[PDB]
Amino acid sequence: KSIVAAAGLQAGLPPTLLSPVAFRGATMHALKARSVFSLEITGPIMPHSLHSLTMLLQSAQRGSFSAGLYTHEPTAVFNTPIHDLQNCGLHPCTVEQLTQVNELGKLSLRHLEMTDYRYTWK
Amino acid sequence: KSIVAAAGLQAGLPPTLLSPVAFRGATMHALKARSVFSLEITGPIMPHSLHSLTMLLQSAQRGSFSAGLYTHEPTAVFNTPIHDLQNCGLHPCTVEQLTQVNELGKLSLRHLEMTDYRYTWK
Amino acid sequence: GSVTFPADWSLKTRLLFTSSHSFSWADHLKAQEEAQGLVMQCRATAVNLPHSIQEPKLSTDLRCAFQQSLVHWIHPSLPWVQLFPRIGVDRKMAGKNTPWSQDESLQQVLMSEWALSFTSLYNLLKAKLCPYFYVC
Amino acid sequence: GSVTFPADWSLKTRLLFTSSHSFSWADHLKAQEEAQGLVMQCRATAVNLPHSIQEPKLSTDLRCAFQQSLVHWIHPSLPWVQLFPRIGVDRKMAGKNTPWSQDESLQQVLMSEWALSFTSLYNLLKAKLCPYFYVC
Repeated sequence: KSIVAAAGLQAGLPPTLLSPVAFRGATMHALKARSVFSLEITGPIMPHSLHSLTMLLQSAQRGSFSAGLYTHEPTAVFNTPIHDLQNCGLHPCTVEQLTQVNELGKLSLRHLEMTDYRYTWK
Repeated sequence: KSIVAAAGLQAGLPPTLLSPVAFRGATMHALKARSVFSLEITGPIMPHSLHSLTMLLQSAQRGSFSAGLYTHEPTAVFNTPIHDLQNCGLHPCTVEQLTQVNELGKLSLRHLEMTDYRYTWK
Repeated sequence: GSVTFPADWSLKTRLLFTSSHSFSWADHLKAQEEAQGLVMQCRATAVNLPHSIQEPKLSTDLRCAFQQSLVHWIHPSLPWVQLFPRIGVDRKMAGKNTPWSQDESLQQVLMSEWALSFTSLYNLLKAKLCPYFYVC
Repeated sequence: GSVTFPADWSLKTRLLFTSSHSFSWADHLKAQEEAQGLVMQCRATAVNLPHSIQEPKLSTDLRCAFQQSLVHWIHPSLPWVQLFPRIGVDRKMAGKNTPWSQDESLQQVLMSEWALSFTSLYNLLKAKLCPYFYVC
């Protein structure tokens, strides 16, 4: 009885659901991309989208680019460590990356740099 | 400037789009099925749905069932004759059926009967 | 008796199947069956059932194909407004909360989204990635 | 220099890529490329680009993969309301047409649809047909 606010601006509006695959009642959406060299992408960025974008830019930019990530703070603690996915609908490289052990704690990436096909995250 | 009504009950509502495959802005929906023997299915029925339902009921009912179709009248004239679809996302039998020559004119099916794996439409 | 019925391009609104045998197989679908049906529809999987089935209630393929056959896509998602029958339907459209009737910026936003969806649908149709679509 | 960066499970809101070379390949996408990207995303197609590309503007696979990577799914479809950031936003939520705030039957309808979508999403997750999903 406390998921939906009963007083304020967001009064009566049900919670938002995000997913990388379709579900009953889903609505296909797209992220806004705009190039200025620099490239800007805005919207709700999920980890698979970021990994796919890095994979594409690695080949497109010949393994040389820098990225500045703006994070939503109340979701930074999700990195807290906790310890057959072929049909989940993800690239095998993304599945391999996401099946790791959480190293960061209460902290999120703020700057990613790739030089000569080597990653040096900040 | 006449697609959207400017006065009445449907004032400002944009036209509805229906499709058998996903598109930008689509919302996945489902038809209501309820069994009473009899089976009732309600909602916007497109030809591929009807063909798939007949294909399923042929095996399930051992080639013996009868169907009563209620039609939307302002869309009955679409049967007027007019004269590589493997990736369209349809069953090959449905593609074969839909790639025929329109026999009906201004008329729609009102009763379909299948006895001993033979179709006698009314 | 012909093998197949002639193709009908009209839009039905209600179907009633009657048969001597039981239709109870298409009831109480499990969660796994519904999830598999949705995934199969989204991934365009073709299902070929055997010539005859004697135990429909124990056939997962039949129920998954049923759930797959009960799926379509509609652009405007307004759950409290009836949307399929748009011609000659005013009794069911009376007494509803429609903010777009008076506000104009909201109407422009809805129109822009509809235009984008229509353009995307036509582009899908052109590349033979969509058989047909209706505009009501 | 490590091969891969550590996995981040936080939700970013804006990304800015800078590079010496040109990003103009990811602009003026043709209709065919967008349609192919949407279809590829809906059908779970894996794209493996070569080790290096010297003419990105003439590579259809790269642009199709870009359009595929720019697709996600959100349940509530209200085009005139901001929906992703729900915690600590009120300047962007001020002065908007919200009929659900006062009317109660509409709120109940929205709640029922949300419950059905949540149940379907969990059922998809259980059968390993969906990696993860966020509830905000």
